[PDB]
Amino acid sequence: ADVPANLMEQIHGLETLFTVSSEKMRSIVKHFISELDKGLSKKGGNIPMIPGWVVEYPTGKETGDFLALDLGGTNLRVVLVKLGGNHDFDTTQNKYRLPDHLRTGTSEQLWSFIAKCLKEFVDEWYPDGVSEPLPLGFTFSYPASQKKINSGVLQRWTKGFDIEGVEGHDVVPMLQEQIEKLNIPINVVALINDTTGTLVASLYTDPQTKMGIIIGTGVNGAYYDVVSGIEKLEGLLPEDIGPDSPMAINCEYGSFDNEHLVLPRTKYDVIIDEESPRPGQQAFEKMTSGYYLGEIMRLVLLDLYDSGFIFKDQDISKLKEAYVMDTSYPSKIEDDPFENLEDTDDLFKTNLNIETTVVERKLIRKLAELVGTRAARLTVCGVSAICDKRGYKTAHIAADGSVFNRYPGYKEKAAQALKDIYNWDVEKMEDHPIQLVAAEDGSGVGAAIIACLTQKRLAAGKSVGIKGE
Repeated sequence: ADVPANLMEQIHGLETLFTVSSEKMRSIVKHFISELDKGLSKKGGNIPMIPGWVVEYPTGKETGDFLALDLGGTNLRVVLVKLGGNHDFDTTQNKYRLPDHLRTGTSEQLWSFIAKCLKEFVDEWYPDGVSEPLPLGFTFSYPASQKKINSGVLQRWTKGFDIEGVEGHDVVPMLQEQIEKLNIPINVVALINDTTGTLVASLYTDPQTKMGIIIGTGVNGAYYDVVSGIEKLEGLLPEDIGPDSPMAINCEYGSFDNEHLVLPRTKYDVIIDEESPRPGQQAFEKMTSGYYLGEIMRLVLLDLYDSGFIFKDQDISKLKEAYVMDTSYPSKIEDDPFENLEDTDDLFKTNLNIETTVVERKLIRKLAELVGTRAARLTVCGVSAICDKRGYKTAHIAADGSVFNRYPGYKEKAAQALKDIYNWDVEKMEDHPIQLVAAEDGSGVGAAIIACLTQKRLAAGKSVGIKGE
């Protein structure tokens, strides 16, 4: 199969629509820097820039036993972390099904069950008893605000959870109360977002870590800023958190560029946005999340069908369905090792009921590569904005999420993206001054380490939040 001229011209067209140059990346990074700055100076810039209330770097010399509680859709995960003091740690964990009848929810049965689980865990791993109370970090992945690290006021339940009387209430004393009633030796000392945990856990084992990044269905970034650079906290901070203090920031930068000033959206991206549940929101996420990569390809193929280029005489009644193509499509297609692209052929015939020619499959494959590479290039603009804003010339960027972990070539695409931005003369990725590395476990390990850092301050009578809180 040699690609017909009319189809080659379309592929060149797709390349012009979807490729992101070095220079464009650099202009996007520049806008991203002042949007991060703006989020730090004011409540409600499009980038939240949420203080995470971690005000020290882990040194890697911390030792001792620390717990984490990771509360999930159908599971509660309880993690014990043993910190070895040399950037090292051992871990063990249990998961507990949350019972059917109490997601539907009394606040007090929810916490009694979480407590009963922690009791079971503590009795199994400390059968002789614990000398001292174990500090616990709580990854609580539901909309919440906190004015100190040892607090989480739930804005709203999510994910089938409908428990009355939790919303508008701090969950920490609710949970702490049931722990005390069971006479379990645990204190709940921190509530975090998982990405904040991804940064701190990775930094403990890897001191070059300068950022924790999630690239999945959702996108998030966390890094350490400095207090003198967080204008929106001026007048709010107690005496022992001064201008020199570090501050962990949970970015929530998915809303970056909602104004649509800098992202190179194509007509296909504009459709995804208009058709989404929230047009004009989540702009950066829409352009980088693995969730939309298949819908992008679908709209493109449908457009080429509609203009006469491809799928002639085919049944497009499945192709016409929004979100029929999930992230597994560009993923499988990029992974297709066959010269004649047989995995691509199977996917389209079987799932979409479309028979393809080899030349169509070559176009489809080129398109998957374009969409995936674009996603990665835009993601690293977030990475480069944090680094450039903070004057980090070298960095380990601790990454997680189903896209970073599972999408074909993702790490090679990101690394080439950084290398083009900074224009390095370095042959191999492993040697890039700024590189993406596999994160440590954020929601588990990360929470327990944060619980460690927080305890250092509390034990000292030192503040971990806004004055008078």
